[PDB]
Amino acid sequence: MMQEPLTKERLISDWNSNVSVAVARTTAIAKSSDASLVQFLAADAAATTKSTANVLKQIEPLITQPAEREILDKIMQVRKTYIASRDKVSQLKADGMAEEAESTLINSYVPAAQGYLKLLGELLNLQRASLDAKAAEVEQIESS
Amino acid sequence: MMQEPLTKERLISDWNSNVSVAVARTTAIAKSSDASLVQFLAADAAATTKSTANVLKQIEPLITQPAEREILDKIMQVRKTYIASRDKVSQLKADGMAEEAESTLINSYVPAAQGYLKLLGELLNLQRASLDAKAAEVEQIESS
Amino acid sequence: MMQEPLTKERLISDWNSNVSVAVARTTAIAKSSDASLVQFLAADAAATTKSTANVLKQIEPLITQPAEREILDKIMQVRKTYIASRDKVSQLKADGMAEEAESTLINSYVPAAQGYLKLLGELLNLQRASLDAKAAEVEQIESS
Repeated sequence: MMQEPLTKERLISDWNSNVSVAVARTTAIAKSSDASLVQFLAADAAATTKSTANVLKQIEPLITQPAEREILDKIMQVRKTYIASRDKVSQLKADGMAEEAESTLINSYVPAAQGYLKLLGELLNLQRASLDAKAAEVEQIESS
Repeated sequence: MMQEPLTKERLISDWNSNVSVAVARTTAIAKSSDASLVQFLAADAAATTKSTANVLKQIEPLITQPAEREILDKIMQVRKTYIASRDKVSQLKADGMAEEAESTLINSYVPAAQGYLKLLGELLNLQRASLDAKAAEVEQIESS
Repeated sequence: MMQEPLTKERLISDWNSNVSVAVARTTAIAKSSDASLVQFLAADAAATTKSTANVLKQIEPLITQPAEREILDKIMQVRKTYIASRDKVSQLKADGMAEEAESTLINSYVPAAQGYLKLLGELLNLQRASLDAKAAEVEQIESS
């Protein structure tokens, strides 16, 4: 049928929403004074990264047109920065350096995540225009 | 094969279980004294609502018989009440009014969630009877 | 195609990662001094157990060769021990006996979970060797 544009929109939408939960999770890792919860949240981030990477493996072959591939390569670049700083706040907090963890959260993590979110937004909007275009086509074929 | 009654039972069962986690999550949002965790939990509820709404989009077209459609429309009505009060405790807590957040949790949220859970239970039990009926049929066809 | 060895590796990998998040979750249940969060975490474990059991239902029929079935029966045995002690720390903590909850965490839970993780590791590595073997075969057929 026409389930690939649908799947792309669904996956990218979930990706956009998960990043926004992760931003608050990272904030709790930096600011929370409950050590065993910080450990649990860091473990959960360690698993979410795997589920995300699997997702990226899934959508990679589905994004072929120029603008979407430009945005996706841009997200792949910024995501390394994002992970690097997120893991730095996590490692800093686990090592008893909370003031520097919070500092890295404000000076590096939030800007990198903000760029990440902007690129996910642009990707989502582009994919919506693409989805409506594909729909108008599939209807122009099922009709005639 | 006969995977639609199976999928309906699986999805409704997960829905019933997720609501029960959400009830404890909302309780933590009202009662916890860890602000950054409250922020993380509220963000997580914001994403779970999306995943749930997608689910409802999925099962909607699968529920066609009378009793199940009556129960499902009843759940759709009570779910607005549920979300409204859950978001109210969340907004009250984020705005520094914790006593009123806890009060809304006891006076509005728990009753609305209780109704929600009862309707999910009735839906699940009905779907189990339906699943065994469909199974007896599919076996009556694969046999003969 | 050849998506069953792929699915087995994906599911077992996720299983291995989820157990590692659960170990930190159980630790937070024993050590955290935030009662409403402990309640939320226990509810979340109650749902994760269901999602896991569904998974085991899924892979059961997919594991047929001798070594993998030996490892899987071993995991099924150790998982009862694991759940029993995890639920014991959870029930002990909910009942106001935190010192004994932490004690059960060190003396029973961590050893049982460690055995669990070792068996998941052996299963994963075996499934990777199996996946590459199946790949070499499928290529030996698509070629010729």
